[PDB]
Amino acid sequence: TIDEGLYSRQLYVLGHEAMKQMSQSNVLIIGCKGLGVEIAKNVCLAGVKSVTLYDPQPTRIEDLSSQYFLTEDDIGVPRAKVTVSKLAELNQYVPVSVVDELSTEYLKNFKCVVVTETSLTKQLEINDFTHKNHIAYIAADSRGLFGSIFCDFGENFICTDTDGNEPLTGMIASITDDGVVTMLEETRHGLENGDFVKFTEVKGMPGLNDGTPRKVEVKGPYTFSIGSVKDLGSAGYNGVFTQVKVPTKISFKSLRESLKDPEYVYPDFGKMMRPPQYHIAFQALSAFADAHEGSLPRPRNDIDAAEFFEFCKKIASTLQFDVELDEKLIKEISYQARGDLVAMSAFLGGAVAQEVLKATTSKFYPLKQYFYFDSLESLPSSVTISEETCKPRGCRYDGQIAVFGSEFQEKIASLSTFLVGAGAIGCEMLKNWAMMGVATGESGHISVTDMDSIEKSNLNRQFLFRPRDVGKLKSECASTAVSIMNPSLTGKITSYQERVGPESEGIFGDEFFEKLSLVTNALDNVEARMYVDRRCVFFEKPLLESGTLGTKGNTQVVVPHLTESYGSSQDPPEKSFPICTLKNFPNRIEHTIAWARDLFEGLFKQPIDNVNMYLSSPNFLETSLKTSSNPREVLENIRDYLVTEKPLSFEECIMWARLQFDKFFNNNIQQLLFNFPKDSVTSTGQPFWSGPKRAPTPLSFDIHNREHFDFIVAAASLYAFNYGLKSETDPAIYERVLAGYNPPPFAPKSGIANKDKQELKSIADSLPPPSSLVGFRLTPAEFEKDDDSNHHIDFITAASNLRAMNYDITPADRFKTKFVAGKIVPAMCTSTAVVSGLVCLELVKLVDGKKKIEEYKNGFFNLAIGLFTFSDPIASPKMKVNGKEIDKIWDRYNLPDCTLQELIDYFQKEEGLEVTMLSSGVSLLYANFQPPKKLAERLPLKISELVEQITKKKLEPFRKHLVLEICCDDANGEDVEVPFICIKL
Amino acid sequence: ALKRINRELADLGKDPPSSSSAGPVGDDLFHWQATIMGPADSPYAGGVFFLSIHFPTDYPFKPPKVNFTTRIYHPNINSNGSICLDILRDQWSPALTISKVLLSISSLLTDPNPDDPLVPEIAHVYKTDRSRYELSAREWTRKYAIG
Ligand SMILES: Nc1ncnc2c1ncn2[C@@H]1O[C@H](COP(=O)(O)OP(=O)(O)OP(=O)(O)O)[C@@H](O)[C@H]1O
Ligand SMILES: [Mg+2]
Ligand SMILES: [Mg+2]
Repeated sequence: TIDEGLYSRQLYVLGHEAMKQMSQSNVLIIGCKGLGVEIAKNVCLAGVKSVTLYDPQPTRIEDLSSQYFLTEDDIGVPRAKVTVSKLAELNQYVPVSVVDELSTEYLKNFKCVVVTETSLTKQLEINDFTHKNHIAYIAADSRGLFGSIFCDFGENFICTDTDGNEPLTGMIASITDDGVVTMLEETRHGLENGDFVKFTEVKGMPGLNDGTPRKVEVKGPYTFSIGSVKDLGSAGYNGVFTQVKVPTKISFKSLRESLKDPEYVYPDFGKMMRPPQYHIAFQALSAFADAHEGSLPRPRNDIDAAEFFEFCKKIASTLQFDVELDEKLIKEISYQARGDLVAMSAFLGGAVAQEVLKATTSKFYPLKQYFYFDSLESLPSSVTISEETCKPRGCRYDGQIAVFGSEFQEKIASLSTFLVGAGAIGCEMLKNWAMMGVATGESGHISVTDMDSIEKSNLNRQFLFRPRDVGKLKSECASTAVSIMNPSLTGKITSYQERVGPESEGIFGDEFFEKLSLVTNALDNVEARMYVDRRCVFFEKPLLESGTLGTKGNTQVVVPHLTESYGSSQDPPEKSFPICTLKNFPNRIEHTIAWARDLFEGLFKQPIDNVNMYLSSPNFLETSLKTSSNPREVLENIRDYLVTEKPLSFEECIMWARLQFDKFFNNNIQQLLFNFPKDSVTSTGQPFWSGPKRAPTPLSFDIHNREHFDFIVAAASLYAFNYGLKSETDPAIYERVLAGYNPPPFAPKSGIANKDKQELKSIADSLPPPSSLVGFRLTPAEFEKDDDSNHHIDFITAASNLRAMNYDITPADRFKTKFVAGKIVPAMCTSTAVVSGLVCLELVKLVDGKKKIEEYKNGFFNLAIGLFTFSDPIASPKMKVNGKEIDKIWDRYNLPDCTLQELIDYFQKEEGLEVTMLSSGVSLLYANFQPPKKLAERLPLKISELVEQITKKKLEPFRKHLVLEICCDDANGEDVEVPFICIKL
Repeated sequence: ALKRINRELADLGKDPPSSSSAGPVGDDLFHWQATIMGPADSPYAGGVFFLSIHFPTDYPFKPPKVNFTTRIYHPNINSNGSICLDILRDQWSPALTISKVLLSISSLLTDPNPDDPLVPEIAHVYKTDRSRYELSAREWTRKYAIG
């Protein structure tokens, strides 16, 4: 009974079984500070059975540094009581409660236990009980710019899926008697040594078709080995192999045992000697807190740092750690002991929430066991950080002042950012900015733009939106929510509803972009990302890109004159199947789904567009006759949808649906088998219907079958919608009408002057004149995946399943059909939190104005295997132009609005280059091979006038510059790249 | 985008294809109208075939859309002009030029591939009765590719 209308995007990552097992697990959370509240929010959005909170300490002002459910009116009230009320509204299926006192036996009521902001002795006491009773125990800690995660899921944890990937499957060319299995041409299986596979549909070796998994010995990118198959047969031809994923057993250790001899997880290989330092440092922090009534070292205090270092030495000696302590790093940990950042809190909360989901669902590979992380590269160096500057001021930003100081706080408070999009990443970014105090100063400002509207499925990962806000604009709701979180941002946020693209340059013009400080992208498509990147490159503003895909995520930072732009990097694009594969010879369900989508477009969308355009354009037929690729097809569609087969009731729609079933699933297959019989052979003598090509078989219409009836119902409903008729769903009428249908005979045809124009004219004149039909319009069917009452995905699923039945392919349910046809991108709340945390850790680097390139880190991570990696950004390439150093990306030529001849002369005399091609937008303004008449007509004109003449559109009043792409040759004719030109109108 | 398009255009201009001639439509760089000359050792001899090439906005990271305009009787070309070439659907890489595409299409015209056809009826005619395929191809290339 999973509510697929709410967990639609998450179920593509986890699955039905995982969520079914997750909806029966209880989670206890000890500590309700920023990290605790983040973990609770992520878990509540995930969909666990219930969440319990325990934090009876009274609220303080500094706690608001990373808590977004606490307000300044809540000082003196326990955090759990004032947090449960606001946590209960995130998800309606997940009750949230509060417990005043914690008893050891009570821990048996929960499936997972998360511990934050607790002393080491209490953690040991809890773990000593949660280990021997088989309870997952996750301990998290956040100190300034440092974080620690510890996981313990018992001594007999069972991991069903260790990587989260789909099983590898492939086709087989030949199998030798020595067990050497060979793939098809240019086909890589991707297996690894030790994997288990099973074979099916193997001809000549039936024994391998039993289904028992066998070992894999990788011998090359195209072949592998399974052992000895001497008994089963001699040689095997064709077949399909599929990987089998087996459960694994993972054994952890208790906290007491792992303190002495831990097992680290390294988040970065450039600094491998640090985690041993952090292991001592955090224990020393806990000991110091125990030795000062729970008081952590004061920020940037020398005496407390010395005492903490003495404790570190004592602990290192006690545990017989043969590691030399790094004094600088340990004292840095001491200085930032009272820090509380929202970015680190979000990062660790996402990580720990993912660990909780792993523990509850017994899925994905967990951390084993310690995970120590630091982002010390984010510490400002352009401001004075000392004990005086980092002391608290009795304000809500104490947790951040204790790390960065008051001067950097003032620098943040005067930011002028621009956030593109208001999705999940946008909501998280806005929350982080509100907590950090971005643009709370006099000169600050925030701009958020997004044109989409809130839907039901967006509430799962976008915590700023509530069910009462379904149907409204995202930007306004997000701005209101973040103004509620931080009252100081009232009037400092502007929310637009404009799509960022070529048509919005009248609002996001030079004046708007000349006052910004940085641009942060929260988009989900490549075109808008590239456009924003081009705008940032032109205006020279720092850019923050972030992307997620299921459990994977990446973050990139673009810095002017330092690093390359987003468009200089390429990602693997989507794979589009060959037309011959989709049209005639499919061999996978994706081919059938694509064919069904094309059929839907060709049956319910394009003909209606042609009919509507015919009745509007007075000269449509003449234009189509000499412009459209297939005028005959357009004429036939118009005739059929206007006069020949215009329905007058729903019964005629049912008859048409039956006729289309016959046309597409019974007749074309007969034609194909008449052209290529099942016993036909290729040119080399091999059978034609072998390997990737599967022999089809025509379908006979049986009303009692579920799939045939589903196709009929969906097609009839869509046709009635197109013609604006009244549809019905009672099977009685369908069974009554379809009984009295006489199938027209069909026999495949073997085949064996300029009158075509006459025939087309005869078809055209048969159409009624447009004047006769005034106000008669047909409704095109616009594909919408999220609506379940329009029969779109139903029709696609029915058609795909029927075509799969044609070719003996495994049919797919509505869930996978919606996933494939709709291009749905899997998404998670934890990944969004992690990417937001990383981006906000890069933001403080950008604000400080760091100049070196080794201080920035592009980040990548995969939460399925607990993988985190950080690398330096790629430096922008340099080049030699006229014996000078030119930056390839961030350099341009600034010129007035001079004539084209003057521009050529300037490039010839200054740069010593001969201009050969000059373009702007999508037009070719000037080229070296154009006829001399055209150039002589265009040479004495200014650039603005030339663009106006070529593009046939006047320059808008708001336009103030032109971007020209110029390719020029040197004196010897050798091509040399040059930066673009910025003509100033 | 524009830079790569013009580099390919200049390479075509400097190096004469001698069997093809690709040029932009009007003054638009994202729409070309190329021409292909019928191979000598093929039924399509003495014919001129026009192709429309639409460069996607993400070029060269996405394959161009090449569609025949002159009707041709070929097993791997349907009535819409779509061409069955591996380098245009999923094997496209940002390292192939328009001259390479035109050479590939010319090679396809030189010898069709009926084992994986796009028009089953023409493929069947080609496989069974070669003379009828030759006659039909000559008739089509005389009716459409000439004049
Ligand atoms: N060119 C653009 N200009 C402005 N906002 C954009 C642009 N392209 C996308 N967006 C916005 O970026 C946000 C992307 O967030 P997200 O993809 O998570 O949401 P969604 O597309 O509505 O949801 P889903 O992908 O789950 O169906 C959406 O608000 C979308 O409206
Ligand atoms: Mg949406
Ligand atoms: Mg989206």
